[PDB]
Amino acid sequence: CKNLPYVFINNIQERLQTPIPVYLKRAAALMRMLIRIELATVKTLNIT
Amino acid sequence: IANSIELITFERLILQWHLLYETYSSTKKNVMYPDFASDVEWMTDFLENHPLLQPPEDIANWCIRLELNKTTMILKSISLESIINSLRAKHPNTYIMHSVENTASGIPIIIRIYLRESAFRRSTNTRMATDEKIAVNVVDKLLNSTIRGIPGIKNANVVKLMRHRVDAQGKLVRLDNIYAIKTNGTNIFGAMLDDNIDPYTIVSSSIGDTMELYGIEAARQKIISEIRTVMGDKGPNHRHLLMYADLMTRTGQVTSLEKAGLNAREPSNVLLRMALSSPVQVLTDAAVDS
Amino acid sequence: EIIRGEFISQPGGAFENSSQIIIRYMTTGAITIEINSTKFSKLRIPWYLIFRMFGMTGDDSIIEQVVFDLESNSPVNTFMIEILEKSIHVLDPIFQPVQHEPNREKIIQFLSEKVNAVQYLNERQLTILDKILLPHMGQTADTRVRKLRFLGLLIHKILLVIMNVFPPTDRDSYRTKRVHGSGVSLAKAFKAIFNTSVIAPII
Amino acid sequence: VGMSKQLAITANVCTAGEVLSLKQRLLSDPAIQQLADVSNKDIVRKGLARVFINGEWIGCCTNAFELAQRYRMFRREGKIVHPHTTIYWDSMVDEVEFWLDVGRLTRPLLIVDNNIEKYNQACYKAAEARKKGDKDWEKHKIPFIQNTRFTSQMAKDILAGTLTLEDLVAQGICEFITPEEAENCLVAFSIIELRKHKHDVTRRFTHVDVPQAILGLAALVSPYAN
Amino acid sequence: MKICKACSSCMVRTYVDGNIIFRCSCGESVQGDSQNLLVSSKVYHTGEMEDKYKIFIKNAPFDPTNCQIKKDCPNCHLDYLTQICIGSQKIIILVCRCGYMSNRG
Amino acid sequence: AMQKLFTYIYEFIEYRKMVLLEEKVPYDKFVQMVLNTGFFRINAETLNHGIVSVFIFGANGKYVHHGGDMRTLLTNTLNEKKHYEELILIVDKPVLSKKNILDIIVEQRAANPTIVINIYPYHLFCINIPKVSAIPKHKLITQEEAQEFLGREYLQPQDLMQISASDPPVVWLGGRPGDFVQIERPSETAMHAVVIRFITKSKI
Amino acid sequence: EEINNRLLHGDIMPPIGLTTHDFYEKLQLNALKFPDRILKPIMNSINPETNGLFQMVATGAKGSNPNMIHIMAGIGQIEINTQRIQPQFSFGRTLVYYPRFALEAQAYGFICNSYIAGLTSPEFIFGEMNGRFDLINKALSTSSTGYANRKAIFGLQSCIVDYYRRVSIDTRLVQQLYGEDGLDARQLETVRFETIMLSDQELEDKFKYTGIQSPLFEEEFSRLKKDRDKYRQIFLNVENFN
Ligand SMILES: [Zn+2]
Ligand SMILES: [Zn+2]
Repeated sequence: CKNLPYVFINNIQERLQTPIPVYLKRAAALMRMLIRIELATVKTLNIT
Repeated sequence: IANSIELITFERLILQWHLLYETYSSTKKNVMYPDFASDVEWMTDFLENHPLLQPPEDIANWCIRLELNKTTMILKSISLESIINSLRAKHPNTYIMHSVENTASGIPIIIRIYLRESAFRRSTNTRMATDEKIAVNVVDKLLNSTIRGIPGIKNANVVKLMRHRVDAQGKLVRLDNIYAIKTNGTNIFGAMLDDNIDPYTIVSSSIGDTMELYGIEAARQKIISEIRTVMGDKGPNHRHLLMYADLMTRTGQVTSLEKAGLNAREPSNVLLRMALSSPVQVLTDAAVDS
Repeated sequence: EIIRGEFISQPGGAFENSSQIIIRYMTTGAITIEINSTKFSKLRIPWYLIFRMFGMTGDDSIIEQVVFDLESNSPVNTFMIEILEKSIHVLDPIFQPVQHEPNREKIIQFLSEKVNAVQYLNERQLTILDKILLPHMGQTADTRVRKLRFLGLLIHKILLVIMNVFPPTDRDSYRTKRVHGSGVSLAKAFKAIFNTSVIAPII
Repeated sequence: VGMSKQLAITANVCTAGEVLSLKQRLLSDPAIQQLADVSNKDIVRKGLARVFINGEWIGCCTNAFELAQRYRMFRREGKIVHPHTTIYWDSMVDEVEFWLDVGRLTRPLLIVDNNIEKYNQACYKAAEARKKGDKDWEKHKIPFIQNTRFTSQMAKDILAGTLTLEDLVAQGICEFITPEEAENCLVAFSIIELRKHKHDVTRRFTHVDVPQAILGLAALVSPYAN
Repeated sequence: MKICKACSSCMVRTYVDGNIIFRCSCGESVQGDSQNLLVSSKVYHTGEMEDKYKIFIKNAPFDPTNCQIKKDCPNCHLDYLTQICIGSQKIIILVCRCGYMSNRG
Repeated sequence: AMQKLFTYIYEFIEYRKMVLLEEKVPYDKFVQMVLNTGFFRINAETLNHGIVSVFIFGANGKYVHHGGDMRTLLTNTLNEKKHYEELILIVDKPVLSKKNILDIIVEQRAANPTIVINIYPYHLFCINIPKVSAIPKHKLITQEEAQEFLGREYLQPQDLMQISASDPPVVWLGGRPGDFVQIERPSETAMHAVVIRFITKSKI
Repeated sequence: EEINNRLLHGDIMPPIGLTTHDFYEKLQLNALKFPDRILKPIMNSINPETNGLFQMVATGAKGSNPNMIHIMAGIGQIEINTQRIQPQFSFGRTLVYYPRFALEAQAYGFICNSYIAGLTSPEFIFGEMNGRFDLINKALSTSSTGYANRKAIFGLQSCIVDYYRRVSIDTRLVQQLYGEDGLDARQLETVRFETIMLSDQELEDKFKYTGIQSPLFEEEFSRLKKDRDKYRQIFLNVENFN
């Protein structure tokens, strides 16, 4: 979830962990929330 | 609240108005039109009941006689006192005779406004317009005067609204009992100034009014909402509406999707504007402009 | 404009020429009649001039012709007069010098320019007008009173439409339509070419 | 675009009539006063009705409806008025028009005639008996009747070719109605409706039509179109 | 309005401060009486059914295209009385060829 | 209009983080001042110790209708020894249309380039504009943050979306031309959204 | 006919804002409407298992319920612009086949027949009026759409995505991110968020994992709560300006 905004940047910046723009963070916010909902510890209790 | 909000112009209450070109005063016993000669009974009475108010003697020899519709006054729940107070406050230029007091059905409510020299003397400013014609401007102004209600709102109908709201339990619950007023015109400023309305939630279908009152971002959201409404049930994805609004609000002011709008967004793009329309004019302006 | 009352008059059969007598009502309160023919083609002549040209001097009678009465107290009759009275005092931009000339001759003269030598000019323009105005009534020039009465009928109908007594004429309705065969269509182009082929050797 | 419009099966454009003869008859006959005799004040005071022929206001008459009915009867007779003349009476304004123009669509129609004059006369007699002590007023009342003069025998003759439309119009069975004169007509949409209201005095029909008449050949080709 | 006896023509309505006066292009100006004080009168009424349909009502019983009802004429005692629903107010005025006009004058 | 302006004009001062240098007066006294004098004046001090003066002009006032009266008022006020920072002139919307008053405004600004002189209609302050539902959350960012944002994006200030300095939210924020405002929009496609706009010249 | 009698006696009292004529027309229009029980006789006669027309309609392959009702039961009231056939033949008449002031519903566009039964002449005329109206509206709609289509195309032409995924017109930004999400319109599918409508207690019961007594799970649940509250606040606000 933290690195999700990097999909708008290459994987190079993700490896270097450079600062992410606030607008890109906002763009990724909705999918971050959906991932949190659908991958909650209760939901993915049997996943390896 | 909806009844209060609706604009009630003076003309809505009149039954018939007349222009008589007469002067009222105890001196010279000026004759009156024979049909309204019967007014003498309450003409002098009004002075007796309201001695503090007397003819300023600035009469311009132009007068208005207005009968009022009792049924409309009862329906709208407006009393003659409010009507005369509004008329006098908004028209200091003339002298108002309350005339007939509220009566049982059978005695018509009548009003006699006498025009003072103040308004007529101003005619010389623009043109030597005859005092007869400036008089009809005055009668129209009186007719259009707002007795009550927010200006620019023709109608106002209570409407049942559906809105969510987080309850004390923390649950989002849809409420269908909410009532609200849906007007027929647009005046965000008037609604803001008028209590009994939540000023922070006023919603208008006007893009220009929204831009003027709130700003460019509010105008952008209004454009999105209005285009979505026009689209109907089979509307496109939202991102296309976002494209439309963002382009039309790029420069900080709402711009059109037309020759004027293009010239404001891409002025230097001579060729694109030539393709749209008016190739020769665009080419001429581009050449002279270099 | 407010409305337009159009009346194409054709005498006899369809092969005779037609006169499109328009009767407009300006937003300012003026009533103008446009002959829209060879002469006075673009002249918006106020109605009261047209009335006096033909020989209608008295203004009261001029109002009467439109209202067919001058004493009845019908609300329709009354309101008509105020509309018509204001028409007299419109102060039109053109015809203003001739607007209030009691002399019949002077009224006719002013138009001749805008198109006893004066008698010839009058004898020319007035006969021309008789030929051009409401031909279906006649062209002998002795039926001028009848033409004026019918003009008043038209003014009355248009004004009644103004007051909302009646609805405007329905365009799509076939009660006011006619279907013309080949002969009518051929006669149209024939007039242009046949005259054109006849004028060409005249020179 | 389909701006084209097709004529109906029975629709037939009309030829210019002889207006001069009809105008002569109208002005010469009584009940019509020339414009010279009447005055613009006179018509309003006396409620006179103006008479138009081909759009020309020839004169005026006391009663518009009476004159229009008389001239329609003359047309049915064929004595004075050509069968193709349009006799239109306006009731919203007292006017009696007479159009003999060229280009008027015309369709034949069967004339529906009734016995209202007898119905009314018996109606008066029955009411009088009510004031009296007869108590048999009902015996005077008679049922209303409206029925066309078309007969099954005549229909067979048409198919055999013996009887033609001109002969139908020659007799009072049929007459042509233009869209102008249509405004003065109440038409039963089919013989079924005319029979259904045979004795109904509430709805009296002026003509009866064949429902197929509202379609052209191109549309009539399709079977069971309705 | 006013027509000067010298020549039939509209008298322009130009008031003098002391009292009303009328004038024409030919002169002969004549003062205005008490009745001429009123210059502009407007009445707020819906429709003109007084005479907007007056002629129509007169001819209605003689127009075959008009609807009819089975009520009785008080004067003629006919079994049928012509009906018309005139005006946006939906006023139902039964009429007979005799002149009897129910629901109205 | 006047009653709403009186209650909310002080909230505008509070939003700008200024501090009033005079004691508040009751509404009746406040209005009374408007009729007799034609204008009511509020003076507040900013964080940098600048002085902002607010002039509320009632309708049917001499200043609104005559340019000379405005000229003497502005000139005398500017000649004062206060370290002025801005001069806010609130008027009726019809006043803005009048050309003479605006000509008085423009000439005064030229005489004092360092000072900022703005004229606004009533409706800008007849409501708490930040708390309107349809107005997103505007915010001013330091020139350093905007410079970093532009550098990371290879952008120039002329390339950003433009927002007028007369925009009610910007007016309440107090941003001047050449500054950057960050807007947090509510978006349907994506829950959140953030944009940066370049403040341009105020209209009029 | 009961409404007609009410009008005859003058018992029609229009509400405020509607004239007697408009109120009467609306009342008659509401009166002339199929009871929705008209479907019962249709379904009784047809066999759903072997009726081709019914199967085509019910599977959605072609047709609709009003189609079957018109074919079998009856066409009903013709409505143009949500109103009956306004009198246009003459002053009071709607067609040459009816009196000037007719009260019967048949005169204002009510068809008691069915397509299978065979319409009469006036019913046929009314149906064709309706059809011509529909065709005219379609043609005018397309004609009006084309012009605005070209104007919009030229207005929005120069908006092209760039290497930052922004939308710009020659380096001048129009959007900080295409659609504010940077996604293709054809790569989206509707999904439901469960936490949005849940109550506080329901959300805690459903999502708060309690297997391990560690602060990390409390933090995760708090994050879920924050996201729920943000979604509510933002989209509740969208209601307040819509
Ligand atoms: Zn004179
Ligand atoms: Zn009778």
